[PDB]
Amino acid sequence: GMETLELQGAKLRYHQVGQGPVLIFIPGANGTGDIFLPLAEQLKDHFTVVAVDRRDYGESELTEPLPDSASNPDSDYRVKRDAQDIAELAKSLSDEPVYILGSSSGSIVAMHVLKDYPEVVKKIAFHEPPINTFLPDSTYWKDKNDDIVHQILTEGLEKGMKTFGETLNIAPIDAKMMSQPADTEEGRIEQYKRTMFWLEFEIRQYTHSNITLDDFTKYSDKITLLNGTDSRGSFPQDVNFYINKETGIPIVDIPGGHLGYIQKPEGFADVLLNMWG
Amino acid sequence: GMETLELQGAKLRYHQVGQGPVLIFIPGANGTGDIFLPLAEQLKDHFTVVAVDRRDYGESELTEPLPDSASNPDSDYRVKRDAQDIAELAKSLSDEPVYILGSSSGSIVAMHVLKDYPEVVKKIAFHEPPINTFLPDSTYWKDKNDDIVHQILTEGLEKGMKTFGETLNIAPIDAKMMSQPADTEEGRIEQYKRTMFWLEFEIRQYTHSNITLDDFTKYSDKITLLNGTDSRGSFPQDVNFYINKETGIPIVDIPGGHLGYIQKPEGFADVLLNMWG
Ligand SMILES: [Mg+2]
Ligand SMILES: [Mg+2]
Ligand SMILES: [Mg+2]
Ligand SMILES: [Mg+2]
Ligand SMILES: [Mg+2]
Ligand SMILES: [Mg+2]
Repeated sequence: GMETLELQGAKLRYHQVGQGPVLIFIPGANGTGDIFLPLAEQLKDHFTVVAVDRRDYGESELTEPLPDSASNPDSDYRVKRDAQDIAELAKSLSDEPVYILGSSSGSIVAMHVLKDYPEVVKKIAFHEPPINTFLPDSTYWKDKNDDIVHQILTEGLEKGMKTFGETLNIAPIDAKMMSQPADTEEGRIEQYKRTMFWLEFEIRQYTHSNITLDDFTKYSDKITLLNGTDSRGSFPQDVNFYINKETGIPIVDIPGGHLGYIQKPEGFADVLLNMWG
Repeated sequence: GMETLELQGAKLRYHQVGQGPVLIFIPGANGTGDIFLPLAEQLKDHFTVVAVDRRDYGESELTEPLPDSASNPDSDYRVKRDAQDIAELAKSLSDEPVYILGSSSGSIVAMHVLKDYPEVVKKIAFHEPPINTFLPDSTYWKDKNDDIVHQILTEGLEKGMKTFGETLNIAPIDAKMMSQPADTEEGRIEQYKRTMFWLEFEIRQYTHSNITLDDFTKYSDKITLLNGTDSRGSFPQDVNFYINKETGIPIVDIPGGHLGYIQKPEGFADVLLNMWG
């Protein structure tokens, strides 16, 4: 139902109503053009209104993953790519310069359209821009932005991962290993990504997944439960004790803690070789 | 040097060392099989050890996006797909059923391998599983996991944004609107994901991007700055006041606040028509 312009790295989706000169609306934080549609109706008798879903939002779709560096707070990839999207969009819709309005971060995209593709711009409006780079007090506002993101993404994550470990009674040596930062900045950003992904897409879905005790009894001859010798008292050992209680499936104790296969790989292997090998 | 198995929706990468019967190791929250390589070193004379990067982690890569519903906490797409990955890997490497060990969430994957693809399992070991579904106190453990994830992915965001709105003196009209929850659970999930994306990938990058007052003055004839009439005292209006003081570029007042285009679309359109119609 939405129009599409295929660009390098994305299919850009946009609403288009009206007749007349082109007027491109660039959204802020919500990312999507639908917030402009009530406005577009008031205007459709005077402009061909184009309301964009920026490529990372809404119905637009990336055709390749974001570059890993986009996570850096001084990355310029996305803002420049958004501006180039609007310029390519204007060129595809019009042989003349067009009207552009951006709001909030969308007004920042519009600033970059004017800077890098002024030939597509007839008139432009910046609705309540939050850019701080050229301000006398730029550093104050930049630091506030940096600190709020740090608070939410990193502080919120470290405090909740500590809460997980205490909720499950994880042994210190396990807690430490599992929350240990990566020795490189690229490793640390990956480690953040991978943890957020686990929190959002794995922990809840897997720990309440569809497994019953009957699934264990049907194949009890195949199964060994393993409890670490250095992780006693933790919730995962209680899960195994329950399985054992209800099914008779054996528990074999194995060196190390929750991470004993890396903590004590010699001792872990010996148990497995005796079990199976 | 990693091996590859091309499956539906992903290229599954794994380490393969040793010789004899296949023994697949399924990692937990770290997602990657390198954590088993010291253990593999100790096992490689008795087993062909296979240590998997689950498809969402490490050197594995998706070739199709995840389903939108994977974010839902009762989704079971990912655990079932992980389990299917292990099963196809076993059939690719061995004509005999194989040995399997998983730890932590990897042990839950192993559980679904036994449930759905028992034919590929010779023997299987569940090292310290944190699954709670079949426990007599499942509700306690399930609701604790749900609370902690919610805290991080949504509430730490909600609290940080309120302090951020006070720092920028965002008008109550706009704060209420920007933080109004969606009328659907899945709609609220998408809201939070969108805001978390903006937080990580947009606010810092865009607000400290490379725009100077010189970029404006080159084209002062094209530009209108817009301030809402219901968002007085907010930081984005201070940015427009600075640009106007330094360059003379006009500010035009327009109905509504920071989201004035959806708050008062008729009055917003009236001003834009005065400007460009
Ligand atoms: Mg190309
Ligand atoms: Mg909530
Ligand atoms: Mg920069
Ligand atoms: Mg002020
Ligand atoms: Mg008029
Ligand atoms: Mg005019």
